[PDB]
Amino acid sequence: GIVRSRLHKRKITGGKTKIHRKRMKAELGRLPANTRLGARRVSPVRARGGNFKIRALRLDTGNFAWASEAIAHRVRLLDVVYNATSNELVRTKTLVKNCIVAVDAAPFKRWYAKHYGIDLDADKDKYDVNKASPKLQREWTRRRRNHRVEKAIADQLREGRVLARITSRPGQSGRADGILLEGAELQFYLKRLEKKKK
Amino acid sequence: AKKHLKRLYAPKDWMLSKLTGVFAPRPRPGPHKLRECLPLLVIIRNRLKYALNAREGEMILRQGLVHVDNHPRRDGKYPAGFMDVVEIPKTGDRFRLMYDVKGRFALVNLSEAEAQIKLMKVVNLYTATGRVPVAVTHDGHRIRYPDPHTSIGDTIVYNVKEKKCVDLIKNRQGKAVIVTGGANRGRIGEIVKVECHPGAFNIAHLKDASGAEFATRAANIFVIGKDLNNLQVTVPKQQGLRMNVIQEREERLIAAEARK
Amino acid sequence: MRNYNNFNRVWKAPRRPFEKERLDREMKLCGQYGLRCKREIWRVNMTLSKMRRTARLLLTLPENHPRRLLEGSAIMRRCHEYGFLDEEKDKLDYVLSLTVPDILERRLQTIVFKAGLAKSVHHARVLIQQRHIAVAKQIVTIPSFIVRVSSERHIAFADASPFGNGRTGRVKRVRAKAAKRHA
Amino acid sequence: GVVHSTKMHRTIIIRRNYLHFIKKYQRYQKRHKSLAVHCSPAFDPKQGDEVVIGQCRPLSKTIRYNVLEVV
RNA sequence: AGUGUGGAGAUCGAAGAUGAUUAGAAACCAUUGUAGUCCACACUGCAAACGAUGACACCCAUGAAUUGGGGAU
RNA sequence: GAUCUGGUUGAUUCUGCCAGUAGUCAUAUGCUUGUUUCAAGGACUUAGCCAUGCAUGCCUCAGAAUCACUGCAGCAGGAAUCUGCGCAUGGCUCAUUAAAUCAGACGUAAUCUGCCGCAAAAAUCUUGCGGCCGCAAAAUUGGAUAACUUGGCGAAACGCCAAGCUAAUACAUGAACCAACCGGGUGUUCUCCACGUGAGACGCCCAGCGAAUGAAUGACAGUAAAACCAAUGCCUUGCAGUAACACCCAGCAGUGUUGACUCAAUUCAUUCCGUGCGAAAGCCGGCUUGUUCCGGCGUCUUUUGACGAACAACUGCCCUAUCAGCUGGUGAUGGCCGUGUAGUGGACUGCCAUGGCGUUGACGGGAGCGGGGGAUUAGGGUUCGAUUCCGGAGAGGGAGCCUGAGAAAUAGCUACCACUUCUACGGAGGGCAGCAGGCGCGCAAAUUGCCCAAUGUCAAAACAAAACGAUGAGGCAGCGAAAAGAAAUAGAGUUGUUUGUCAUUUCAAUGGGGGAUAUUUAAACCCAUCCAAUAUCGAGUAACAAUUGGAGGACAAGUCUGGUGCCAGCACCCGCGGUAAUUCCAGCUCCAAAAGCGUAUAUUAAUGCUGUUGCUGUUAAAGGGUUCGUAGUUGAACUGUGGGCUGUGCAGGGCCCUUGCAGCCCGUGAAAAGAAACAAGAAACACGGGAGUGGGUCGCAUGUCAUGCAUGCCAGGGGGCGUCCGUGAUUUUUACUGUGACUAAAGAAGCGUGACUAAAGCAGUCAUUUGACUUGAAUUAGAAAG
RNA sequence: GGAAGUCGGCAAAAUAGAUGCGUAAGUUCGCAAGAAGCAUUGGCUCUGAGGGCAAA
Ligand SMILES: [K+]
Ligand SMILES: [K+]
Ligand SMILES: [K+]
Ligand SMILES: [K+]
Ligand SMILES: [K+]
Ligand SMILES: [K+]
Ligand SMILES: [K+]
Ligand SMILES: [K+]
Ligand SMILES: [K+]
Ligand SMILES: [K+]
Ligand SMILES: [Mg+2]
Ligand SMILES: [Mg+2]
Ligand SMILES: [Mg+2]
Ligand SMILES: [Mg+2]
Ligand SMILES: [Mg+2]
Ligand SMILES: [Mg+2]
Ligand SMILES: [Mg+2]
Ligand SMILES: [Mg+2]
Ligand SMILES: [Mg+2]
Ligand SMILES: [Mg+2]
Ligand SMILES: [Mg+2]
Ligand SMILES: [Mg+2]
Ligand SMILES: [Mg+2]
Ligand SMILES: [Mg+2]
Ligand SMILES: [Mg+2]
Ligand SMILES: [Mg+2]
Ligand SMILES: [Mg+2]
Ligand SMILES: [Mg+2]
Ligand SMILES: [Mg+2]
Ligand SMILES: [Mg+2]
Ligand SMILES: [Mg+2]
Ligand code: NA
Ligand code: NA
Ligand code: NA
Ligand code: NA
Ligand code: NA
Ligand code: NA
Repeated sequence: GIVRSRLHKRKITGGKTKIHRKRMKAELGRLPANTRLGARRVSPVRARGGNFKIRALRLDTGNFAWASEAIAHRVRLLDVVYNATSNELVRTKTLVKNCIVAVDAAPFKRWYAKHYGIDLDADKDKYDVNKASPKLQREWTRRRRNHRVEKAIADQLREGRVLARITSRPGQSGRADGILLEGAELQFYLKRLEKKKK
Repeated sequence: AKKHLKRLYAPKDWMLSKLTGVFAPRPRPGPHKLRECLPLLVIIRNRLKYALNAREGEMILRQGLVHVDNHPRRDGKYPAGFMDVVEIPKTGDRFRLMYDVKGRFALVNLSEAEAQIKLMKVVNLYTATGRVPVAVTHDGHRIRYPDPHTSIGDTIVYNVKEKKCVDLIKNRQGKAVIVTGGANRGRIGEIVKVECHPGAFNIAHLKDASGAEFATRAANIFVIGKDLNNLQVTVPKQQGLRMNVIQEREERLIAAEARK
Repeated sequence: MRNYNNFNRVWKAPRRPFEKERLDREMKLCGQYGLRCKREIWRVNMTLSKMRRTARLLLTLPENHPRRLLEGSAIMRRCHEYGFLDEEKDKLDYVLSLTVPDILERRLQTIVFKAGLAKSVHHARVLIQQRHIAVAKQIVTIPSFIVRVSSERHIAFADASPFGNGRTGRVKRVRAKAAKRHA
Repeated sequence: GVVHSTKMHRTIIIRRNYLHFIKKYQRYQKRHKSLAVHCSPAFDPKQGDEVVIGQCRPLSKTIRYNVLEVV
């Protein structure tokens, strides 16, 4: 079937390799997952050695990490907004590694409020920051005195959806984990998204 | 996955005649490598002569009458390589597998409190789950908590009966070593220097009792004592001293003449 | 198929098939030593050629060479025990001077004839091939048996032969059986 | 080796020039072996420069070496 | 020698013609004669293109010459 | 053994081929063959085609018997059938194949890995009783489904329904407490203390292995003193002194590994949905016979190391230019983000950018499986390698695949295309480049044998006992003048006819062979042993009778005798035959090799006729018409006499010079130190987590809530070292040569060894003994690259 | 069915636009050549690429 050998490739001299053996199972390839945005659906694949690769055909939620806060939360995937390979992978809503998506910022807002006692939504089921005991209030000031948040991230949390980058391979792991875009990476991709709308 | 081993492809140290058969007992995976092991069938049939053939060797072995490292082995394809203590309690054999100056395997007879002791060369060190320091030796043992001073290349003295380490000999200059592989296999000398080549094979230069300098790759040396006199294990008859070939020939001729 | 028993050749034919001098010398040797064919002479020639080639290779090397020392000692020993070379001469250059008669003297047939167990060299071959000669209490039936100097003393008639401690041969056995038939 | 071509992006071609001994004629003959080497942006080698290369895993269909130092 | 395009065309002269000689004799020999031969420009690159002897370097006996450049009387 | 000879002339000296000559485990073919030993043996042609049979199965004390099996009287064997494991090995063939394969040398820190070695494992609310609760606890888990039975279908089919049983170590499920340590998040929770970086309980939410994503570790090692403030430890009521740490642990890791790691491991955040994780809810023994008896097994998950797999490539590897350009739409060379994979990668998608290769021969074509190795050779070489060991590839041809640790498997599957076989015409099959054996094809290659006795492999398996696992792998025999070794076909005389010959005449001996008390052998068969041990057959034309080529030369050996007459023939070549043939067809004789000897065709030597060693080019073959000229090859010198001393040499012409000895800042300068010369293998720093507790150079302090059961107990300095880090040379390699490492056997050398010798083999040997030899199994060489 | 019709393919049929690939003998080297051949093409909804002008 599909192979990953160099027999079919032309030599650097331009010559044609004369193949003198049949194809092997140790050099096979397999059809891509083409993971889409939808309700979760996966298929196991028996890889070499007896192990299993979870070929994910659709995924909707995943583990997205706030790296500067060293935390992670399981959120819903709302959209895929940018792909470096092509924009057809954005039209078809294909989830691949290093693709830019928009996720649900409510868990991150709630964790920020619970950890630092700062409510982003207030200044513009939900946690109450005035209910906290005054031992926790002393805890909040100790945490708050070292840490400052970025306005670009804070604006996205208030809006309800925050951009993120997929850091897992869905066609191999079967899951769509990621990281929130921060710093110069966020400003790089935001500029690309503004070019499309104009 | 190969199951067979031709007699021509078998190691020469097994001393299997090319006309006796086409095949040789292929060593099963285990403690020692296929090229650096002596199968239990070979030991019990071609060395001890207890079994006249493979059938009788199997009858001996499958009863658990042969103990290797204080554990009965029923397999005639068991590797049973260097430093291994093989004991037959019914005949009280109790010999250790070593190398002689010619490089061939030798059965050095032991006693009590010596058949309980086995030397192991640490070939790897790694931290296992739970932050447990584990040392892997030349025979496949994984020591769960070795000496804190253990390093790759040093040897440990293992009590096979109690399954515990009793001493550690570091691989330093001046230590007594036996050569385990190569052209100088079986020779015993003291480390005089170890040329270290990062990324490549280190070269240990050794000098034996007679003062003959010889070198070998550092992976072929095995520390056996703190000095060339204070060895921690008994060695074969020649004491790891290579003899000049001409002198050996004349001595053998003189002995043969004196016999008659 | 899958047999590893080794075998080689021991003789080689001469380059020129018809030389008068070579044919005359070979007929001299054949008549003198009672040989069935020229192939025995050619076998002796091949052994001599191998010995002389080894001696030349050793003599090329320096004296202090360990290979020269060991192999020259071995070839000296072999020549001295097999009687090809006199014990007085012990240099490596005396092997090069060996000749075909030197080895042809050491054959069991020639040794028997010289020792007197046979009246002729053609009588000796028959005596050996007929299981009558025993070297060191072992019956030897091969005429080309090269005799060592230490084994020269022990050559005698076999204990199982009629010319010894054995029973009478066919001529007498058959005559006795015929006499029993008549009686 | 010596740098032979610098026309690719982050990749150079080096030449290893050696003499091969032909036994029958007891004489040598000059031969060369071109190699595709990945050059990190930490180095700026020119054609004819002398470089040291270390073997690494396949980075492309021809690259198996990485430049370690420019002499 | 041959080719192309212009010139030139004295002489000699493949082809051709005629006269001889011969058994025959558009062979040798006579008398002619075209192309050529001469030139300009463009081709060709086929010689017993030979010293039948590749190039560069070193050493190398004798007597009489010869060409060119020096130096001395 | 480093060897030549015959043919060009009237003769001569050359060049030069032709012909001779020796080998070939090198094939065929002819003629011939007594004995024994050791052997190859349908590669060549047709990777042509194949009738038939047989080649891979496996059970112990230890997974599952109600055979309606058997014996015995429950017990023990047990058909079958589930279950587990193997069948990816071995065998075969060499078709493919030149950045391929393969060899030596390296990688995989780019990966997978059942069996096997040594390890590790504290996740899990289960069960039974009464009314979610209560109470208790050697967890007494649940559905199937074969074999079987019943009824069957089908011409058949290593074809099939349907219904009734019934198990597993099959499948599913599921175990609280016992039972630890350790962390993270919290409560508008209480108790204190101060008026919050307070402290302490208590609650409840999580804290297992493996996996995913994200942060943090995974050390340091190129500077000294005071202040002040806040907090915090102490001292006492200001900093000596002071591992760290707000009890219950006063040392329960401040310290993984490598040349290198984004690695090992640890902690924190969130996740894992079958696509993980039993104490098999397993089995068998002992005893002593145990709600804690003690073994032997078996199994899940995790882990690393053995056995492997896969991938990459440092050097090498035939002929051809009447093959010079090759690659790149639609991957060519690279880059970027992905995807795929067990992994790395233009392996692949998208997007970029123009690369990559070649006269040091690319590309194309032709012949080839690649090694170890074989033949032949003074040396250099030349040739061969289908074939035993190793590596690759394939199973009529292609392709695809499933299962599995591992297959792109073929005595697996699927489909096409060739061929095929059966049929009751509806259907159903096939794959000898396994073994034996056919049929073709050719110049060319054996038995449809016996056996697992050995050598191995698989397995559920020692052997034995009702009770013998398979195996065409392998061994054994048959066939077998491929090849190799040893060896017969007579020996001693008498007499006559120096010897010798011949005719006699003896005399013993021994085989071939015929047998055996037997021996061998799995059994046979060979061999060996013997022909009485009381008791064992046999040569005289020793008919038990040697052949194949020759006698002009090369080339050993007839002017012999008949035939024949440029005919028949012969003759490698030169030649012979036209009537007194040294050559033909015969007889006799002689020659050469010999159980062998011819012939054909290759290949090596001969052949310095391929010339690197080592060819030739005025006239024998062969300097280009001449110049320029890139590759390519080749290329002038020069950094450079070390001195002194003492002895000592047919030394020689105080001097020079031999050999040895001891000196030399060993040119000049400058004086241990400095200076000068050197010294990157140096120097200058600085690291206890640097040296097996920081290298040379019994009581008494600590402190004592400490297995503090510990620590110091020379002081100081100065040096000199080990390691490890940093920083510095306006930094030296390579070929050659000398050593050393690394590096399968078989084969080739070689040491030893009376297998009766030998080709062999790695054996054996020696006392006579319940055993020695602490038996031996030496050593080499083997391109190139590293 | 396919020139068998007919003096004879007369007449008819046939072919075809654009784009990509590909293309022989011969040759005055210009050609032959649209040689011969293969493939693609619609409608929709998208996505790229190819510019001006002003502004320190
Ligand atoms: K056979
Ligand atoms: K004229
Ligand atoms: K099964
Ligand atoms: K990549
Ligand atoms: K057919
Ligand atoms: K067959
Ligand atoms: K010549
Ligand atoms: K040039
Ligand atoms: K018509
Ligand atoms: K045309
Ligand atoms: Mg789309
Ligand atoms: Mg006319
Ligand atoms: Mg011309
Ligand atoms: Mg002539
Ligand atoms: Mg195989
Ligand atoms: Mg490869
Ligand atoms: Mg072939
Ligand atoms: Mg295959
Ligand atoms: Mg076939
Ligand atoms: Mg297949
Ligand atoms: Mg088959
Ligand atoms: Mg098939
Ligand atoms: Mg006969
Ligand atoms: Mg001939
Ligand atoms: Mg000439
Ligand atoms: Mg050998
Ligand atoms: Mg038609
Ligand atoms: Mg008509
Ligand atoms: Mg018509
Ligand atoms: Mg018309
Ligand atoms: Mg053309
Ligand atoms: Na996009
Ligand atoms: Na005339
Ligand atoms: Na006339
Ligand atoms: Na010839
Ligand atoms: Na093979
Ligand atoms: Na067209």
